[PDB]
Amino acid sequence: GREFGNLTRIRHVISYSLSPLEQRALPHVLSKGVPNMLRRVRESFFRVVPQFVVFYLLYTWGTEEFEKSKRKNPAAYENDK
Amino acid sequence: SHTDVKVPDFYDYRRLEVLDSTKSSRESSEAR
Amino acid sequence: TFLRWASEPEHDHRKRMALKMLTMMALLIPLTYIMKRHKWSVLKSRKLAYRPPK
Amino acid sequence: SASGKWLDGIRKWYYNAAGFNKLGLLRDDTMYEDEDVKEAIRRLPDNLYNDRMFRIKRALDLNLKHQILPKEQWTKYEEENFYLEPYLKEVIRERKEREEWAKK
Amino acid sequence: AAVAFTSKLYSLLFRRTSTFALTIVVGVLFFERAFDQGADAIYDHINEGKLWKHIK
Amino acid sequence: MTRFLGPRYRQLVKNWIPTAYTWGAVGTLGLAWAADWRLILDWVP
Amino acid sequence: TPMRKSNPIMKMINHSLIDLPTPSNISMWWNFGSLLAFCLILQIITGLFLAMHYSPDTSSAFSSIAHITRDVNHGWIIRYLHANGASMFFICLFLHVGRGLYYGSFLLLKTWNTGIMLLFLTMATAFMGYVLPWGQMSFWGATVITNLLSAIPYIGTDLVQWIWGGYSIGNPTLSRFFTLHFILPFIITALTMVHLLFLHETGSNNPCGISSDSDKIPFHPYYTIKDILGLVLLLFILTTLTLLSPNLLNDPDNYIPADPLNTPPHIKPEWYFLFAYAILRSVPNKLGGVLALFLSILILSIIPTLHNSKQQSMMFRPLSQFLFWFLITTLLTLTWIGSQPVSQPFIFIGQLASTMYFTTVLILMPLTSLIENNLLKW
Amino acid sequence: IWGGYSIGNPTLSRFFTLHFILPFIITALTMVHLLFLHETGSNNPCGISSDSDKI
Ligand SMILES: CCCCCCCCCCCCCCCCCC(=O)OC[C@H](COP(=O)([O-])OCC(O)COP(=O)([O-])OC[C@@H](COC(=O)CCCCCCCCCCCCCCCCC)OC(=O)CCCCCCCCCCCCCCCCC)OC(=O)CCCCCCCCCCCCCCCCC
Ligand SMILES: CCCCCCCCCCCCCCCCCC(=O)OC[C@H](COP(=O)([O-])OCC[N+](C)(C)C)OC(=O)CCCCCCCCCCCCCCCCC
Ligand SMILES: CCCCCCCC/C=C/CCCCCCCC(=O)OC[C@H](COP(=O)(O)OCCN)OC(=O)CCCCCCC/C=C/CCCCCCCC
Ligand SMILES: CCCCCCCC/C=C/CCCCCCCC(=O)OC[C@H](COP(=O)(O)OCCN)OC(=O)CCCCCCC/C=C/CCCCCCCC
Ligand code: HEM
Ligand code: HEM
Ligand SMILES: O=C1C(=C2CCC(c3ccc(Cl)cc3)CC2)C(O)=C(O)c2ccccc21
Ligand SMILES: O=C1C(O)=C([C@H]2CC[C@H](c3ccc(Cl)cc3)CC2)C(=O)c2ccccc21
Ligand SMILES: [Zn+2]
Repeated sequence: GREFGNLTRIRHVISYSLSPLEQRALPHVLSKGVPNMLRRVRESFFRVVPQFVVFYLLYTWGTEEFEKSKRKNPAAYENDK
Repeated sequence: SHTDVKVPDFYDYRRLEVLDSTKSSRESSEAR
Repeated sequence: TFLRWASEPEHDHRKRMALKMLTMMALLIPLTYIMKRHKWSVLKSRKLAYRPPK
Repeated sequence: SASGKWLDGIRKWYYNAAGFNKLGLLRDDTMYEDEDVKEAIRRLPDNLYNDRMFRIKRALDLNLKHQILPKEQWTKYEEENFYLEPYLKEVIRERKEREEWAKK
Repeated sequence: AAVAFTSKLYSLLFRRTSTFALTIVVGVLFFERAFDQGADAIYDHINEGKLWKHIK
Repeated sequence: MTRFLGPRYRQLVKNWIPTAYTWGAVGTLGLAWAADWRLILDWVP
Repeated sequence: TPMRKSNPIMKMINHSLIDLPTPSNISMWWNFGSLLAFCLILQIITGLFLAMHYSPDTSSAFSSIAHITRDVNHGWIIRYLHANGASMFFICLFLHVGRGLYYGSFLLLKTWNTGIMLLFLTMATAFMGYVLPWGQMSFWGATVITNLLSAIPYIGTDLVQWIWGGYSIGNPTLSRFFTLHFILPFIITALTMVHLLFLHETGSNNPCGISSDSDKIPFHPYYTIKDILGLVLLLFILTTLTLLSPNLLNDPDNYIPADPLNTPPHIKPEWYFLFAYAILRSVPNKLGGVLALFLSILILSIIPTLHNSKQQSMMFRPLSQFLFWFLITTLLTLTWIGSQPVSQPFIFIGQLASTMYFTTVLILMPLTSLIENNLLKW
Repeated sequence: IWGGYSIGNPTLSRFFTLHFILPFIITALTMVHLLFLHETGSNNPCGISSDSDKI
């Protein structure tokens, strides 16, 4: 079936490659890779983060409320006698 | 036709172990 | 302290053994990463061109 | 009326947010190849077919290299070409006609 | 020209697959012992006074 | 779908109704016979 | 020809993982299937060993595990490995599902359906292993899960009593749990092979959602070394969890043996289940609760049917992405609610989270897809 | 293999685990067996080629 002899039909594309032993494995990290990671974080920040911030607010609120609910109310004894 | 062919330059990627050229080719190969 | 020991005798030997095999598994990460980078450099530096007769 | 300029404004915003232009790609490049789309691609003339194939390979190479084109080379919203739409409309008409025959 | 270390290493040991394999078994024999001894030393040293080997 | 609304499909369904309720009878009686379902089998003489 | 292609067994291996054409551009999210397989293998091995020391009897189960962890040489670490491997297994499983939801790989229908089957099987297996120690939590977990079939209106109670083998949970039920827990993993293995058979007829989808037949590379050497790297990382994490912090996920209430007369005041299942538990807790009706419990997972089967977009992947679809991450946070919320007592704030929050989960899958995503289509002018 | 100085309780559980697992290995190998068979087809009583009279 699917085999490297007849996958698709292409015309007029040229490629060039070096061998691994001719070139470096980690050529430019701090001059190219770091800024690229930075933009890659920039492009997705506001699509992911705010939902989790909202989750954090909800969690803390619900915890606080549950913990208030367990403390004794002075009006339950002071009001009528 | 083809005769206009030329591989683009790869200078950024190549190892310094061949750029510091004071050693025969095949001995370099061996070191790498 | 005695109840701690009664609940978990493997304590000391466990920590002893952690030092070793964690050192090893930590060492193996960068080595295999280097091997990966070596095999993938062929594609990472590849250059294309389009030359139709036009 | 103004409503046209307003709708076109939001449409341009959505287009820049999508970001396939950063890879050098046209909108019609990004369709999923269902049955009708494959038949429309079969009908293209050679020049359009070859241009499409190279554009797509180039985007794939960039994605491999976690990179994008220079800003100067991004596809602009005001000068794009919907080269595949016409053929697709014809394919869909033909299928609709056959369906409608099949219920009589 | 320049008899360099990694080139000697390639030509003597790594060029032939059998000898590469032999090199590997020989290296592991000695690595194992050195590595064990170092680790045990460190461990013993972190908690002197608390192990029954010495309290004995 | 919206495709299968039309005359041919109505005719085609009518063609297969009887076979459908016959297979229904087969399945129902078989289930009952297999699980000794008294709710149905107590009415069999 | 090379021997690589001389013979059916060898040629199937070759078409599977030597000369298979893979996309050049797939990312780390595609490593988690191989890690799943690794985890299955680890579980089977460590289980076959444990099996030879465990006792499927209610008067010695607990003490057999004590024996394993105290007297068997390095038995404690084998126990630790089994228990932590299950956790890793589910981590990988969840991430594996999520990928496919994001990148539109559910359009491979056969692979997707066999995946749903596998999810169900793995969950059954994990639960039937969780009751074998016969601690205080194990017992009541068994009880609840086997009472679930009482909700079937006409035949339910009889089903419960036929699974118990008696008037109540007891010795005859534990051997059933153990036989089933023994046999299921191998059915999982076979179905995994079918799963991959189905996959290799089309090949892998990729992040861009467009056809990759112009840039296919062979599986070997590229993805071989890539997956080996992934495995090394998984082993580092697993070792640190096993040796440096073994009690991180552990539950004290399962170190008390079973007592049929007392349920403990605070009830909590294993973490990978909490969310279902929350869903089950949220409906004030028995039958409705169980129905929701099962629909929560069965709903994945109609995602392919509700797909309206012209594009396959969310990579180029921002509104879609926003909704995706909101859904993930709803699931986190259900997990958190599952940990808390059944008290009023958490009751109300859980009900909202459940309604929003189903709402989002069934309504909001389809409609955002239509809006998106209109914004691109098709 | 005994797990001790003699035949005893630790050996019986080993017998039982192995007896549980082997039949399924047998099943898988049976499938391989038939896979191998169907590449050639069945021999017959006469020992001569039957490709002129296959049903
Ligand atoms: C005592 C225990 C000790 C434990 C020690 C543990 C040590 C672990 C060491 C691990 C080392 C791993 C090395 C891997 C090398 C692999 C190389 C490779 O090829 O990688 C490719 C892979 C990416 O693959 P890809 O092909 O790009 O595809 C991915 C996407 O498709 C690409 O899509 P994209 O391009 O769109 O994405 C861009 C961007 C997307 O960005 C975003 O989405 C935005 C993010 C914004 C974040 C902002 C900050 C946070 C939020 C703040 C918001 C504001 C709050 C305001 C609040 C207000 C309140 C009022 O994403 C990134 O760039 C992500 C990069 C970082 C990845 C981090 C991975 C973490 C792993 C953690 C493991 C934990 C378990 C350890 C074991 C524990 C045992 C107990 O990863 C990388 O490229 C990064 C490699 C480096 C990772 C280093 C991770 C170190 C973690 C250390 C943890 C130590 C603490 C543990 C705590 C435990 C607690 C229990
Ligand atoms: C879930 C549990 C409960 C399930 C209960 C099942 C209920 C339904 C049972 C139906 C039984 C009869 C079906 C006959 C169908 C024949 C179709 C066919 O092709 O026939 C012609 C074929 C071929 O015949 P032929 O080729 O000579 O000619 C046929 C041509 N025509 C039709 C024109 C005449 O005959 C067969 O070879 C059919 C063999 C069928 C064997 C069935 C064995 C019984 C299995 C079910 C009973 C046991 C249930 C146990 C439950 C226990 C619960 C605790
Ligand atoms: C006594 C102590 C133990 C001693 C152990 C000694 C052995 C050590 C390990 C040796 C590993 C094997 C290395 C050599 C393998 C050679 C394989 C070979 O020649 O076959 C290659 C060739 C490749 O096929 P094509 O692609 O068609 O080739 C066409 C080329 N144009 O043939 C094949 O297909 C592969 C055949 C593999 C045969 C492997 C034989 C293995 C023998 C192992 C013996 C172990 C004995 C252990 C004894 C223990 C004590 C009782
Ligand atoms: C022991 C306790 C365990 C608790 C549970 C653990 C599992 C759940 C973990 C939840 C948090 C996961 C965070 C993962 C990192 C997210 C990084 C991120 O936002 O990056 C966005 C970045 C954007 O890239 P692109 O759109 O492709 O374009 C870039 C190329 N130009 O990457 C992505 O969006 C890829 C998203 C892939 C899917 C991720 C799925 C994560 C959650 C999955 C599990 C959730 C539960 C199960 C869900 C399904 C239930 C039916
Ligand atoms: C034991 C459980 C499972 C195992 C061992 C397993 C194994 C695998 C493997 C090895 C792959 C290869 C590609 C990859 O790693 O991404 C894969 C792909 C896939 N799996 Fe599974 N899987 C399991 C469960 C699931 C589940 C639960 C689902 C969905 C609900 C699923 C759906 C898919 C899909 C759709 C693909 C192909 C998607 C693509 O290539 O884009 N699988 N699986
Ligand atoms: C997908 C594969 C498997 C999963 C997810 C799984 C899961 C589990 C879990 C969660 C436990 C309880 C852990 C604990 O109590 O700390 C367990 C226990 C057990 N499992 Fe596995 N298991 C798998 C495969 C197997 C296999 C193939 C066997 C074969 C005999 C096996 C034998 C056992 C035994 C004997 C126990 C009880 C021992 C103990 O609790 O430590 N398991 N399993
Ligand atoms: O990891 C695989 C993979 C497979 C590799 C070999 C694995 C494996 C697991 C266990 C054993 Cl004993 C042997 C091989 C199973 C998964 C497979 O079939 C794919 O098609 C695929 C596609 C893209 C990315 C990764 C993969
Ligand atoms: O009350 C419960 C309870 O409700 C469950 C539940 C959790 C969800 C399970 C579940 C069933 C089916 C699926 Cl598809 C997923 C999870 C069933 C058991 C437990 O696991 C449990 C464990 C120990 C003590 C009490 C309990
Ligand atoms: Zn040890």
